[PDB]
Amino acid sequence: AATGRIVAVIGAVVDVQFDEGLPPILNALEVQGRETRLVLEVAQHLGESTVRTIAMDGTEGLVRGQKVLDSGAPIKIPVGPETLGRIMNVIGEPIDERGPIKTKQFAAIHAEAPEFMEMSVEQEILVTGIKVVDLLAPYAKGGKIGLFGGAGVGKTVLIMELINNVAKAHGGYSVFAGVGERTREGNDLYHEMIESGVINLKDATSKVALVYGQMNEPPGARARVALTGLTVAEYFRDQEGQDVLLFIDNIFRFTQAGSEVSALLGRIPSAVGYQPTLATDMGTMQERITTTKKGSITSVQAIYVPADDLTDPAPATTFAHLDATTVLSRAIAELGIYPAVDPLDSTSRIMDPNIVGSEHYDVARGVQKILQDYKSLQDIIAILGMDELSEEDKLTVSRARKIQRFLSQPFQVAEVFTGHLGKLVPLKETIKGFQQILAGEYDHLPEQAFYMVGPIEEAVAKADKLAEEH
Amino acid sequence: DYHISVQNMMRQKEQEHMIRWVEKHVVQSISAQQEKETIAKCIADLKLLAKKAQAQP
Amino acid sequence: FAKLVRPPVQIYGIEGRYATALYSAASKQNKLEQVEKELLRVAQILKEPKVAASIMNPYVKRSIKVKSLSDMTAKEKFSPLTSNLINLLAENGRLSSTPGVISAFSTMMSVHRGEVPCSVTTASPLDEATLTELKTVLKSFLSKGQILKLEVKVDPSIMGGMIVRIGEKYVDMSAKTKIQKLSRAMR
Amino acid sequence: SSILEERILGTSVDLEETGRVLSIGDGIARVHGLRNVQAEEMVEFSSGLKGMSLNLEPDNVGVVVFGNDKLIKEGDIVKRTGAIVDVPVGEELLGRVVDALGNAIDGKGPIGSKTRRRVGLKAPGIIPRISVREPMQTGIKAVDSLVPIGRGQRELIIGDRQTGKTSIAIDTIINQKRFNDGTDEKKKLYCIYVAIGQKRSTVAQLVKRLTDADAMKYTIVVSATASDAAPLQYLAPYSGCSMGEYFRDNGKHALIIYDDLSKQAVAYRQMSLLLRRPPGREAYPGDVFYLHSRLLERAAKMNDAFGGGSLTALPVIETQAGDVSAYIPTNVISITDGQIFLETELFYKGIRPAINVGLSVSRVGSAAQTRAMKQVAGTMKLELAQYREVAAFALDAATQQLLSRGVRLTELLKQGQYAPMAIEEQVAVIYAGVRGYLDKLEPSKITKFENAFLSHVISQHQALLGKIRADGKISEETDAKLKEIVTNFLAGFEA
Amino acid sequence: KTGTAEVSSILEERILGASVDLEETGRVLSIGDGIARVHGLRNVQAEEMVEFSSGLKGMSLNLEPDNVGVVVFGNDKLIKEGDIVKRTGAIVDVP
Amino acid sequence: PEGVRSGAGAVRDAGGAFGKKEQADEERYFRARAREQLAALKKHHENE
Ligand SMILES: Nc1ncnc2c1ncn2[C@@H]1O[C@H](COP(=O)(O)OP(=O)(O)OP(=O)(O)O)[C@@H](O)[C@H]1O
Ligand SMILES: Nc1ncnc2c1ncn2[C@@H]1O[C@H](COP(=O)(O)OP(=O)(O)O)[C@@H](O)[C@H]1O
Ligand SMILES: [Mg+2]
Ligand SMILES: [Mg+2]
Repeated sequence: AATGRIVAVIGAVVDVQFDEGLPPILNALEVQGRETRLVLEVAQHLGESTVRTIAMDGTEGLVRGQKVLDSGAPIKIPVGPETLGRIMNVIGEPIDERGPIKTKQFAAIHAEAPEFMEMSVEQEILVTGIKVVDLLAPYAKGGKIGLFGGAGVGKTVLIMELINNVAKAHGGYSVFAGVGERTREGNDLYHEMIESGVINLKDATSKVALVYGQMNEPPGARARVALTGLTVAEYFRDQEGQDVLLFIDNIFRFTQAGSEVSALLGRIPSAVGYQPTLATDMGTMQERITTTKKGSITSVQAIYVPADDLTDPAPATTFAHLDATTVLSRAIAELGIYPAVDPLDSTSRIMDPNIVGSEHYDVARGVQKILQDYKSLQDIIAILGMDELSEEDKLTVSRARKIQRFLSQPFQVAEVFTGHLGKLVPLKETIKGFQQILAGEYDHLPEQAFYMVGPIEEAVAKADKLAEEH
Repeated sequence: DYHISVQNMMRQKEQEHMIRWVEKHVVQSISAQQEKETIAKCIADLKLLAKKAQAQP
Repeated sequence: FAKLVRPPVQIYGIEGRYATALYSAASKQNKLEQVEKELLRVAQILKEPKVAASIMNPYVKRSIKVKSLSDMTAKEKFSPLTSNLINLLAENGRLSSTPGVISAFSTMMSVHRGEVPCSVTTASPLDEATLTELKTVLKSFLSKGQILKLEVKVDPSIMGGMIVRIGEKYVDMSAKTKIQKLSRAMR
Repeated sequence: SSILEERILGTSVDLEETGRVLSIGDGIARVHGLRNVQAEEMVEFSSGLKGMSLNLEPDNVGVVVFGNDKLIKEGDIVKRTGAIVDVPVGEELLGRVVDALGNAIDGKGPIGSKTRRRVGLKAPGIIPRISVREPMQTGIKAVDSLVPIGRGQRELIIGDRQTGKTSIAIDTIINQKRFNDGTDEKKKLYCIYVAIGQKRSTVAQLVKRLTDADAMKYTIVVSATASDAAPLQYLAPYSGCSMGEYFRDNGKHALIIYDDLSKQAVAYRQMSLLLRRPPGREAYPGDVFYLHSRLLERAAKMNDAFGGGSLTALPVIETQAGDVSAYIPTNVISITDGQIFLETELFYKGIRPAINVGLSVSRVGSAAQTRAMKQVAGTMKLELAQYREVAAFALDAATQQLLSRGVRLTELLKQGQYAPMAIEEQVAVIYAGVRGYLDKLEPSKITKFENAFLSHVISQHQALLGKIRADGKISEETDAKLKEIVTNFLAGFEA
Repeated sequence: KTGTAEVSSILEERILGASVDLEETGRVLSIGDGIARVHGLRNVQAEEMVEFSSGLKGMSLNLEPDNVGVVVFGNDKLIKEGDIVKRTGAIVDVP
Repeated sequence: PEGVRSGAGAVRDAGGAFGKKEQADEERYFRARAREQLAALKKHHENE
């Protein structure tokens, strides 16, 4: 119910002066006189009836003295069951050219976190079909998962295989949010989910909703799409008692986007050129992704590590918010082993003898011990040759090399790259295969038989064919 | 090719010098008395032009 | 904080701040002309070298300066809010920019009935009859407003012509056309 | 004579809005005045210069100049054109050399154009796109066989100084002649070259090299050399992308090259600091990532509802002492789809071009590649992968044979300069090596065999190549023919 | 060198003669990122807890010649320019 | 505690001459044994 005027335009930060009423912080404003829709968000009160705002789109063509209106509430977006199978914007606008989204409810993207007396204490295992994850770092229902890695190691392929394995066998719904990534991949995912039948253009039996904001957008938009993405999922968790899934691609762009406007807001930089409000801003958002007593949310998040440095302040302050971590490495990928999961740098919270049993626990600890012992023997071999080692050391090295190969596995979404069909392995075969190799029942086979296979039964069938073709 | 190139170069030089001569003689020819009479004519003309422009609100 | 009346010209700076506050004060209680006259009188009385020496010495105490100015503004004649303005300026130690403040208020009041300043430039001095004809047509362009302010300037640098400025409008009709004729060489 | 009279034979004046200059120094002008001025709008000075407004503040406007600043002085007059900055576009620019704002500097004459287009526009979204399916051929043996490139992709060339980055693009431009001199319009490609920060003599030598191979008839050169003002070097790449986008929206294909993207960021940093904005890491502005992200997103492959056009990009980056984990290179590595690495140690060991095949990648999966090439390249991948893991120690059954084949395979990939090859000849020359026909000759003499065999095959067997070109794949009869040809020529070629 | 309290709204009230305490209360000048600038409170001690209009609490850390900077114990959305701050005359203590 | 302390596997992490020299030797030594193992597999399976 108030009207203002633009008095300054610098970069992506705008200042507005009000003569009648002063809108509160975290309010939405609309500019008058443009062919498209431009929205401003309040950040600070500068005194003398002035505010400093951040734009959600391009700012070219603005003129000092242009009228601005006040909406009177934070950003509101449609929500409900009519947003399944549709693509929407940061501010809730369809971008798939199929007409308006007709719902009955709206929600505000700025809320507050649940309190202490609403948390849940439950832990159950969630099997996926991947040997490394199911052996050394199991996942849990209603938990938080992180996928650390550098550039070009395989985060996106893994997050696609997780969807293909877990999402389709799930009763409930799912949400996917894309933050600061390539548009070309967002064109691929949309047409992949149509062939599989998860998204339907004729019936009303869809199961996924999509929200997108990519790396061609100004920093204002890239720092808000995640809240829009999780506001949708909160509706399916609270207003309906159902389990939900939530996938996020490169949550790192949420933090980088906030460092490109801090200087223009008048702030002194912190270490390595970050804003002084990093941890608080990260904590405010992360606390809303939880499984309260009214519903469950299972989240998978992909995190980018700049220049393969795990001590950087952005990934450093993210380990505390998770329940299970998988770390991808470039050294393993150069040997040709995929997925390039580091076996000595992954952790989980339910790796306890009282939750997964004793056999499963002993097998994993026995694998890790021999993998650690392998490293120390590689210093001796550098100076004195391979043949001067004792026979026990040679047996240790031979077993360790075979253990290393058996952790690789062909995926189903990577048939174009490798050229093989994918495989899925249950948990009991995963335990038994490593227990047998640790025992020493396959000391009469070459290494190549354990490379890119599924269960243990296929390695001997591969070795027999290799013997036949020799 | 040789003869054609030489002739073209001569043409270019002559054009440049003629342009320079014309401009310099325009500046030289413009005299104070010419300026007075032309400025009177221009006073009439530019006053009419200002009337024309002001006729379009 | 109560809302204030906005001056039209809206200049900026410390002098701008003080002038805007004083204009908002004067719009209330309706004393614009009186305060302008009193500001002119204050400008008249502060040019004395003795009081200037008292006002331009940083060694003297602020308290002494305040009373000296309070006595002068209490015995001179008038007691409007201008006395409060002088006292506040003395307390904040902004006595150096008083000419700036009064000039800002003067130009602020001028645009209240704005005269729309204009300018005419010529190589040779035009005749006064042509001058009044030019005034007659310039008022026609002025339309809604007040008496135009004409600055006649004689710059013989141009070969000949006439240059007119009216507010932010601008029309150039002079020997600048030589550049246009020179552009033939390019194309 | 009468021509100039007609030129001067062909004058209106009207009111305009105006501000006055308050200050001027080091290419930045502060202007008091203009009220209804848009952000990023082009204004004009008295003498003839041009500028653009970026900072809109309550009491002044900050304007950057497009040229020299020794003529501007306090008290002058500024006018506003009323249009956001734009450049001429069309296909009349083919064969011309123009500056960053579309002005001829080659001495031919005026450019007759009918259309203009803004420099800052948004990339296509999600709906109007489609997958990448067609090949983009270069003529480099080590690229077309191990690092293939499709149409609509972005690929990075990165290395140190004096390694050979420019010659790859120069060879790629020349190779396209055999397609443009044809009949069908579905296999033609246009080229654009952009030079940022280089000196003029190098550009002159590059243009002379292009014009002696009959390649300027389908190329556009945009230059902003080291003597130009910083805003022109900052504006040059977008002005070329906007020219490339014209072909993309009319069902045609185009190629663009940005030479030394590292030299645009220094001009951006210089321009931003003089505007009194706070610095960041290494005094770079706070949003250098957004400078390139909005640029490299404009290359896309359109579907049939929009025409089917495409646009491809090839940026270039330079690193200090082979340090790939610096600030600027890491930003651009995470944007593109792949990269090619060049090294000095391989350059001095006789491996030219110095492509590191153990690190170069291409995230296309060979989806756009001819059927014939896959058969002989998929098998060379394994040979080199197994050669690298053993044959470096600073028996005869396995090891000696492995490096005996590997040393032969390495020598096959070397190539000369300014001479790309057609696809089928590469297929034949690789087919000779992979099958083992050259496991007896000493490695020192392989290159002479390659040259002589290529000349003989081109001259005496012109009908065989057409079969492979037309069919797109090998056949039993073709395979039968090639063995006899290879064995006979090997027997006869011993000199 | 313009001061934080050298603003038109403050000066005008001094020009217009003139019922406000300015010894136990104050008013807000600006607010952002959990920091508030307050005008008044001439008797506030260092490291003292105050109370805002909405119900939130704060703590005094900077005692500048013309204003005092306070840290907010909550969310900035509930504070706006022109609110009223009052003392409590105590320092933090716990059960 | 203040100085630089090394660990296990540091020789192969630097990627100098010694790391590649170490890698090639293991590759050769374990390339040698697979032939014997395959030959003995074929003989065993043919015999029974
Ligand atoms: N295949 C090749 N065979 C022989 N010489 C080559 C080859 N490729 C490049 N060169 C030579 O390498 C040198 C450097 O090449 P180029 O000009 O492409 O380098 P650059 O990476 O662009 O360097 P700069 O940083 O100076 O621009 C030149 O002398 C060129 O002739
Ligand atoms: N089985 C596999 N799993 C994962 N990545 C693979 C596999 N085989 C090959 N790759 C390569 O790994 C690369 C990882 O690409 P991508 O996931 O886009 O990187 P990022 O993790 O940075 O998003 C692909 O380009 C692909 O060529
Ligand atoms: Mg990715
Ligand atoms: Mg070069």
